[PDB]
Order: sequence, then structure tokens, then C-alpha cells
Amino acid sequence: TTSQKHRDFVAEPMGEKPVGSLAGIGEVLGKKLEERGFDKAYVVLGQFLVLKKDEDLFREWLKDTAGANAKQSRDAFGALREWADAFL
Amino acid sequence: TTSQKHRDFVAEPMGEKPVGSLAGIGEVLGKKLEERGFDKAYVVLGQFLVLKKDEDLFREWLKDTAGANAKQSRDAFGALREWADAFL
Amino acid sequence: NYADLSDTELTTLLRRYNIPHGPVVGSTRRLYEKKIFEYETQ
Repeated sequence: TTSQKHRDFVAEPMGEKPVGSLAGIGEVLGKKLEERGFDKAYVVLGQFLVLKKDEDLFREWLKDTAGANAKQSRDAFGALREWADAFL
Repeated sequence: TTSQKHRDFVAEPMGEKPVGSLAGIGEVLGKKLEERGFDKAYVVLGQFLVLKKDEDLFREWLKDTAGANAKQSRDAFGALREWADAFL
Repeated sequence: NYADLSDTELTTLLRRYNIPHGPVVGSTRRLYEKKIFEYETQ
């Protein structure tokens, strides 16, 4: 479930976790993200940080570049925001 | 004061530290990074992460963005790499 | 003029030339265009 993926992602350092571990990143989004060079969850975290953790900027970027819908971009944004609040 | 800056940088999560907290990022480099929009150390961490922790890409980007020489870029990279091995 | 290339097309050139790279995003576009230019002209 989405809640379980979010809870598991924010619970611990991400290390070398694949991009698919991020809540909101299913098979389709994960494959598009991997095609763009976002193989690991940390690469997506990098873009979130370069965008200064801005929700509107990150969500617009994920929707336009990877084909994410509003729900998926919110779930992925939320997992990264809460992970950074806990560990960064 | 590079070794002191490196030790303090890699010891804890970076939170809201400014870019000048990074080993290698002195007054000239820090001011230039902030003028380019890399206003916090986490923004530079973000860039290191979107560059897949690649030393050559990171050091080339830093030289082009802030005018870092080889030594400054080697030190900034090393501090981010050791921090990411510990906390990311 | 690499501006006409999409991020996907820029990524494809970096891969074709075996130039190590990560994602093409707003903060890396300038770097990868410079690297492509230097590799093509030198």
C-alpha cells in the first residue's frame, strides 16, 4: 500500500534503495525515471534538494518530465520531504 | 582550515548549514555559489546527488559554476561523499 | 545549437558518446551541453 511504502521510506536512511522504493513511484513512473537516469531514490532526492524542497516546483517537474499524475507526485514529494525532515 | 571544516561537516546531518560549511568552499566560492542560487549546503548536496555522486562531474560543475580550482573541488567533493556514506 | 535537443535527446547523445552522466535537469543542462561541445570540437 501507499501508506506502507511511505512509512518504510521515511523510517530509515535510503542508501542505495531503487527509485521504486519511493511512495508514488510505481512500475510506469519508475521505468520512466530510470530512463532519465534516476536509478536510485537518492537521485530523485537530489532534484528535490536542487529545487530547494519546493512542492510546486518538484511536482510540476515530476509531472512534466516523468508523466506522474497529481497523486503520484504528491506521494513522492511527501516521502522525500518527510525523509529530509528526519535525516538531512 | 580544510581538515577542521571537513571533520565538522561529515559529523552530523547538514540541515540548514550554508554552503560555506563545506570543506573547500571558502569566502570567494561560497559567495559565488550563493549568487548562482546554491544558497545552502543541501542544495550543493542535491547537485552532487543529481550528478550520481560522480567526482569528475561534480568537480567540473563546481569549477564552471564558482571558479573552484582542483584542490577546492577535491575537498568539497570529499566532504559530500563522506557525509553521504554516513547519513544518506 | 544544443537548445533544440530535449533532455531525452541530450541524454541520448551523452550515452552515445559514452560520456559519464546523470539526469539532465535545470541545474545540469549547461554542464552536459558544454561537455558535449568540448567532446565534439576536441
